[PDB]
Amino acid sequence: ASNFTQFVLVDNGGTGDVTVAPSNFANGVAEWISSNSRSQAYKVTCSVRQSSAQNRKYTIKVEVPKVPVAAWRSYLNMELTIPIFATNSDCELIVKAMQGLLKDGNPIPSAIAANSGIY
Amino acid sequence: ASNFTQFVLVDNGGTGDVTVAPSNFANGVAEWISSNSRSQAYKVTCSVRQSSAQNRKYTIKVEVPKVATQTVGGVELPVAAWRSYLNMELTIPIFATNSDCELIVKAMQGLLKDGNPIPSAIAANSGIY
Amino acid sequence: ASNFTQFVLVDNGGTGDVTVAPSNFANGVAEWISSNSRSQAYKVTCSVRQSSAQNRKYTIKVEVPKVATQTVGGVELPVAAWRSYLNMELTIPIFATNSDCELIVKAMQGLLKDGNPIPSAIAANSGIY
Amino acid sequence: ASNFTQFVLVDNGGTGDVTVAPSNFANGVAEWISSNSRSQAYKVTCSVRQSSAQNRKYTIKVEVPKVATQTVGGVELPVAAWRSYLNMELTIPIFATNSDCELIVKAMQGLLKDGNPIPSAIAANSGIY
Amino acid sequence: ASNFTQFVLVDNGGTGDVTVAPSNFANGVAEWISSNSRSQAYKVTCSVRQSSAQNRKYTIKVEVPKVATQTVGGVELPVAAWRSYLNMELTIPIFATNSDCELIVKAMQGLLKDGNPIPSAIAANSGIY
Amino acid sequence: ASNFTQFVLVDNGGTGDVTVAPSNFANGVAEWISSNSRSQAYKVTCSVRQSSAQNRKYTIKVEVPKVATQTVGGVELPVAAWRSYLNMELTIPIFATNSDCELIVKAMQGLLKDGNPIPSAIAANSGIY
Amino acid sequence: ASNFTQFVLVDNGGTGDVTVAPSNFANGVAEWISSNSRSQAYKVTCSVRQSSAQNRKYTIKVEVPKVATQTVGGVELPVAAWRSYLNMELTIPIFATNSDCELIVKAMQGLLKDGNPIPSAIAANSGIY
Amino acid sequence: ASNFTQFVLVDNGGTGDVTVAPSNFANGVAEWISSNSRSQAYKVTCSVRQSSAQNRKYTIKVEVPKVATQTVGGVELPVAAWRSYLNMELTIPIFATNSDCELIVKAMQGLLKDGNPIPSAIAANSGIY
Amino acid sequence: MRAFSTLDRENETFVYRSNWTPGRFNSTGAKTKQWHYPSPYSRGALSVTSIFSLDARSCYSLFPVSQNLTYIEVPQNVANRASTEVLQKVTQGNFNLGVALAEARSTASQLATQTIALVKAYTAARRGNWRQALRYLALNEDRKFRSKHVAGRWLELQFGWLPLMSDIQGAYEMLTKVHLQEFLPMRAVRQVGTNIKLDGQTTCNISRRIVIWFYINDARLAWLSSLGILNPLGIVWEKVPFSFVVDWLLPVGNMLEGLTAPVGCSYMSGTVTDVITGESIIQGTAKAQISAMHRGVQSVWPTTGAYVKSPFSMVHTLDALALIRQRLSR
RNA sequence: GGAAUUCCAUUCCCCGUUCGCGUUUACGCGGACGGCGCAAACCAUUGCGCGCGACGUAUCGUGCACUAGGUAUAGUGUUACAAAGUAAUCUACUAAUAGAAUGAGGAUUACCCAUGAAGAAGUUCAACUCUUGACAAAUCCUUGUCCUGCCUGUAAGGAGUGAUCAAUCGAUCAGACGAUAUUAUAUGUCCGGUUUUAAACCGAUUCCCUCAGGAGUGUAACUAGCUGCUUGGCUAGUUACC
Repeated sequence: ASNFTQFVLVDNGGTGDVTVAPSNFANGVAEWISSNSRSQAYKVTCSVRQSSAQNRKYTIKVEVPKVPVAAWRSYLNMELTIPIFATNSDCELIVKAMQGLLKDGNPIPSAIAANSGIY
Repeated sequence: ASNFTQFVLVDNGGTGDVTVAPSNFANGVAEWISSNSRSQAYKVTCSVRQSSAQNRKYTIKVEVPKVATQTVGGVELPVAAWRSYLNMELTIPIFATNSDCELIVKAMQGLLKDGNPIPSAIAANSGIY
Repeated sequence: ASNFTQFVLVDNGGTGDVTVAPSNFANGVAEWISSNSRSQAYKVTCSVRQSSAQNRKYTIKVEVPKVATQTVGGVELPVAAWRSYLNMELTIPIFATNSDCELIVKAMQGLLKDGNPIPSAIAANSGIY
Repeated sequence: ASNFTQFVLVDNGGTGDVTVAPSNFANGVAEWISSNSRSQAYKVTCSVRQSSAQNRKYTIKVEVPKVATQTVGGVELPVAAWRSYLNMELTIPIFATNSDCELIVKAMQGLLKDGNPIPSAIAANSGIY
Repeated sequence: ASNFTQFVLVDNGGTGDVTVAPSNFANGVAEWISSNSRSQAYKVTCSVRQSSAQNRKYTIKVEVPKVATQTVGGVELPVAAWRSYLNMELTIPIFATNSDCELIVKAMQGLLKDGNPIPSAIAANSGIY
Repeated sequence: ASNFTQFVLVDNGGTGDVTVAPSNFANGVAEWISSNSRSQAYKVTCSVRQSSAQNRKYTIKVEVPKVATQTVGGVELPVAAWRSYLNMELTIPIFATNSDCELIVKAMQGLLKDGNPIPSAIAANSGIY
Repeated sequence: ASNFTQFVLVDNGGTGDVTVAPSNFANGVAEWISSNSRSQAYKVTCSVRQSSAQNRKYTIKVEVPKVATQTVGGVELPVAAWRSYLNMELTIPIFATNSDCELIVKAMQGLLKDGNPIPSAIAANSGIY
Repeated sequence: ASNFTQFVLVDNGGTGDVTVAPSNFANGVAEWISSNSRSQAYKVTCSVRQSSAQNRKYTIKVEVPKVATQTVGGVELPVAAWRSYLNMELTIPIFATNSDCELIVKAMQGLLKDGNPIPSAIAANSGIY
Repeated sequence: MRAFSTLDRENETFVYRSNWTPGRFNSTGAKTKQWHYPSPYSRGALSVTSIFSLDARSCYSLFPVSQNLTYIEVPQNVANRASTEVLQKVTQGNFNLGVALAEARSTASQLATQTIALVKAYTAARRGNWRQALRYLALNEDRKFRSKHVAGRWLELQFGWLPLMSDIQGAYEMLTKVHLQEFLPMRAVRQVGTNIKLDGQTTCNISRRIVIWFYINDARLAWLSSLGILNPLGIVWEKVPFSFVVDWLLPVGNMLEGLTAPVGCSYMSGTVTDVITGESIIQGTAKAQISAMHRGVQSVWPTTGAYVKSPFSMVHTLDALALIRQRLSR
């Protein structure tokens, strides 16, 4: 039973899916790399650090290039501070906020998908 | 008879095999090199030494280049050039039987047999998960 | 009648001949250039002076370039990759008759006639031996 | 394939021709001379030397005596009044091919062909008018 | 064509003739030597230079060794005990006809014909009295 | 023995010979001369001296005038442009017997025998090419 | 007529004579050398000089070597083992007539005639006893 | 042949002549002396040198003494009371023919033939009046 | 080869040649426009020095030599030591160079002299040590810069490195267009000789001189002559980013690996000479001698070929690989 | 001017003999001999003069007179008035107040913080180490100009000639070397005397105790290059300058 496993990153129909695979877990920092050339690969990390006495502070990073070298590359960098008092009924509520934030139709993923700001 | 001979390095099913040819034996370091062709050449070395009073070491180094050219402006300019290496040592005690040296070689041959995880990890640009 | 006229410099048998033309007469230096731009044309000069009290000294120069097209700053401009230079100086005494001047002109024509050892050494890039 | 041979320098159409013969090879200079004394003969010297790492320089000299009122075998003073002098220097870059050097040879032959304005001005003791 | 060929130096009537062979051509000085031993060898050198503006100075050297038998420790090596040095220098003006150069050779040949007073006196270790 | 007699210097085959004659014996120099004026005659000298503790040098000198367009008995200037010069130094060591002094004279005769490359260059105004 | 001629120095029967011959007359020294190797030859000199206001002085020198063979390093050479040196000087005043000079020569020829005590001491390695 | 011979200097009708005889040749100077003592002798010398670059110069010295008998310390010695010294110098250029030298000698004999004014002035102790 | 005379002399000793030489065996060789082929040749001298009388011609029976003085039996411990020690000098790279290679290594030591100059200066621009980047372009360190970005400071020095950009094409193009399209000969020599004693006493000295000429024949040196390089004058340096110096030296990085790798070779031909110099002793005594010679045209060259350690491997070109495989690639 | 007067006047107011010298020799120059009270008046005026602690041996510790003498002799105290005229942006709090490029770095979250590897090396192999006079003017005859009846530690202690020793009638004390050589040779190192008579001389472990303790040990040239020579095949070879 382990979650350092292979997961689908881009749900692109059922044919052109980009399924990313685990690569490295050095220094407590996870790393996923898609199965292609290294310069043309997606990259997902994850790390949890006890920042202070009452916080845990996640770190997720996603790098998406343009497709043998990459012309340019995107960079997601998101953090999540959760206190130690949050129960599992409250930790599932936080992930429901992130899934509801980026659901197809909401204004923030409809502004990223059209090179636009908030109008 | 001498073991410093020619052998095949990449087994591409008969058509396009890369054989390797003995060139040099300077300073105790043996050296092989690939056949005559229109490409960059391979290198295989092998040097044996007595490091400590109870150990013997075998050093093998293999180089694999790739060069890709495009036709831009009526010339053949080299676009991409890189090499991947191989570097292994093998410390063997001097109390090893010849039948115990047959076990070390089969330990390395069974490590890279097709289907085992370590050649499965290299051939897919993945790790062990 | 005038001798400052048009002639053919490189006679490749009717088709593709480089013919040369009068263009300049300033400073006592004649000048012939072909029907090209000033960078890719052949250049032939002529000049006569009384050097000593008893000699007349000519000076004839020929410039033979190799045409090309160079990209400078993203724009292709016609220019010559390399030029070759002829440089002769014919010293004739003032006591020479018109017939003895014809002997010098026949001597230069026989020196460069096809089949002689000197023009055959230049074309095949060999030395005289 | 030796170009250091005998050839005819001045042609008079069969009879009355002057045939020049090889004599000497001092200091990298190959010398021809016709069948006369050393002060009344046609002398040709052709030395090849490379001037830089980019250019080969040919040095050609022709000496032709004045012919009218010649005393055959006699002593004629001053020496500088009875003999004409030609001095050719040719520079060919090292990037030229064999087909490039064939056109440089054709470039000198068309300059001195009888009927062109350069050898028809030397033969009349005149300039370019 | 070349006059730098092999000739015979001492003509002992068909049997035992000393031939001399072309070896080296440094600095414009031609050199013939005999068989390649270089210590017991005959040696003939010829050089030509323009000494003055109106003269030409030929230089001919001949070294005649006297071969012998050296015995050191029972090992027999041939060695030259002593050498004889002929060293002539011929100065011809440039105004000499070729028929006058045939008169200079006949003068040197007749000077040494067997019976004349100079080769008679040398052959008897004497002088002219 | 009396070697200082009359002989024939240039052998023109019966007729036209130039028979040289004894004329002077001052300071031990045996001098032969023909029956002409001093500016136009053949002159042969011969002297013997011991140069060092080991060697003997013979000094033979021959002067041959220019014959083409000669004015017989006339006054001819300049002197150095009408006459040739020979200079020979024969360094023979004192160890050489009579038979070895015969071998040196056969070498000097074989050096100047007709057809050899050294006297064929003198009569043709050439060097060694 | 001349007395600088070939004369016999040793009357040894009719076979073993050593007939000496003139060689050089430099600086007024009449020098005779026999006809063999120079290291194994005889020598006779003579010179006449006005010594003072009323005297003439002759100077005769005679060398007689012993014929041997030097062998150094296996190479044998004809040399002289040792030499005998006669050195005699005659002073004649200028007042002596030709009848007086004959009586001086009769004093020398009677001094060395066989039977007299002085030549019988040299031919026995003796002194005056 | 040789011309350094005996001749008669003073021709007193056969009886009473003075014949003069060759005696010395050293330092390139001929010397004839008569059959007397060295003090009461006649003496004739002759020498030839290349004086300038274009001259040849002769030097002839003749001594004619008056014989006597001087009492020196009571002893009678043959001596000359006074001598007469002829000393002439003849400059002949190198451009002179042998038929031009025989014109010189006929001029020196007609100058001294009997009946001419110059030998009549010496034989009478007079000048030219 | 000690001295020997060929004038046949004859002595006579009271109580018979003293030396002997066969005919001068002259052969000629072929001649093509690139290379001049060798030729067989043989001279020697049987000679009897001291002593009943012997013939100097018949003394070939002592010595291991035929009558013509041509064939000489060399020992197999001399022939096999000479063949392997020549052929190991071929692979190990211990040989002499032709004029066409001494001019090719010199113009390939001008790439490596100047690709040290850029790469030590270009990696001084990434690191930010501009005090070291001005030494390598032969500039003055006293210059202070006007721009503050790293790529802006590099374009200010463009008069400094564009001479190095063009002088590398001065060495790159002379290789691929002129020098690598030439004939390129090499020479390797090794001499082996021992001493033998036989009983007829006789002691000889048989030695072999093997000289093998061979030239470069490789498939991947005709491949390096197929390639090109970009013209640095014809590239607008302002628009293209700062990492284009790396993309400009990619054809140079193929050369410095392509030259320094071991090279295949084919041979023209070579000569093999054999020298015997010996004596013999035959109370009747005698001393006979030989000093003989015989060249051969036989080829000592394996059909498997040799992969010669390259002459282009040099002190300079191994430093120019040590920068690109450490700084620009690692 | 005046007074008295005794009133013409005052007073007062060579010769010779003879030896030596010298070639100026029938001459020179020498030498030796010979020749207010008194007083007086002249009279109405003068002078004069318990309760605290400790021990016991009811004991210790702390808070003209007068005194003597007697023979009657001695001592001593413009607001105002009197009045047309003088005198003069966001904040908080609320009816008010104050305050304005990166980091697996942190946050009370549009805020703060900080900076501007190789190695033909080795093992204790996922961990390390090693190595790189003209003239003008007015007012006009006028100017102005030219021992003990001592005591005790009782065989001890304290307190008031001769006599040893000598032996004599004597002394006492009152060249090597298991070095070297070229080998009887250089060498290295450390006149009498007499007698010795072929020579010379004289003339953790031990220990201990009261016992769970202590002690101790690279660059530009310059030659050459010919189907010919070959006594070790050529396809290069030596010189300069850095």
